[PDB]
Amino acid sequence: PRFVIRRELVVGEDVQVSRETGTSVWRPKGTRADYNNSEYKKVRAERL
Amino acid sequence: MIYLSRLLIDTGGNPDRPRPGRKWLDNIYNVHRRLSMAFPSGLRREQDPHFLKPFSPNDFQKTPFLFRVDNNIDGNDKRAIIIVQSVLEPDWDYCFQNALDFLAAPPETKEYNPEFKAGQLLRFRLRVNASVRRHIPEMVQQDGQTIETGKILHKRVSLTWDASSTPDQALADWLAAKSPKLGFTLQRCELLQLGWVYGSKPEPKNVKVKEQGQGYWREHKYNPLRFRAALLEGVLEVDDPKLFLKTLSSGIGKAKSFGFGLLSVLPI
Repeated sequence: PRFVIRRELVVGEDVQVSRETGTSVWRPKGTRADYNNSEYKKVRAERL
Repeated sequence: MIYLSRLLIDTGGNPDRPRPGRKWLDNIYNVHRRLSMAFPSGLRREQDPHFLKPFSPNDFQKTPFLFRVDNNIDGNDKRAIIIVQSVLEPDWDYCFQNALDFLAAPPETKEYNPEFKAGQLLRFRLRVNASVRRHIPEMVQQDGQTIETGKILHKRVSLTWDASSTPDQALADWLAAKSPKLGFTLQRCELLQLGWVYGSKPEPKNVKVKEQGQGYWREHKYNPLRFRAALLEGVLEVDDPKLFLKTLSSGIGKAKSFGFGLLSVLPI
């Protein structure tokens, strides 16, 4: 056996809340949309 | 052995609905390209039966042909026609199988084999180009000063007929000047239409080269085209019948791929 004691701590005063890492629930990529873009403005010229 | 085909273009009838026929007829270059599209040799006809492929100009026969777009009145209506003369059989089935909105009636192919001798009066109606080359070309006339940028620019420009000379007689003598070489004679040539036709060619250029290949970052420029035009009819007297067949099979003009040149001859 061994003698064990129990105390308490207050969060914020004693332990600072850390911030979560960069993460999210996985969502399928909804892509994007942009025509003004010059690269597409030249890709269409190549196609024509 | 000359195929004298005929088109019946479906023009508009309401300037509030799309009318692709008139828009197509507005540009001469698109008319020429569409007319040349009716000649698939052996590859475009058999590989694709529905013309659902990207356009390749090298896949079509380079068969010379003439065409005149005009108007006629038969019995009760006015029709826009495109009379096309060619030495190869025209494949109109392959031409408008997807763009049948352009045409009002199915096309026709009737053989034209004339055996014509000399000394017989015949009537005609042709549209000709009216450009001459000035051996003294005027300078560029930079519009800020209107004097000169360069000096000499040999250019096909215009047929000018003095100041007070009549245009029809001038065109008649201009045609009769080259008529002995071709082999006919004019007596009552008249002028009906005298104006301009317009077009625009792509003529691709290059601006920037790829990061891994040829200059495929290229784009399309646009080169405009203008043509002075005359339409004239009358009667011609046949001489030296060997040459007249060559003129009939070749055409009279300098813009034979842009309407002018086709000569249609009928017996008296």
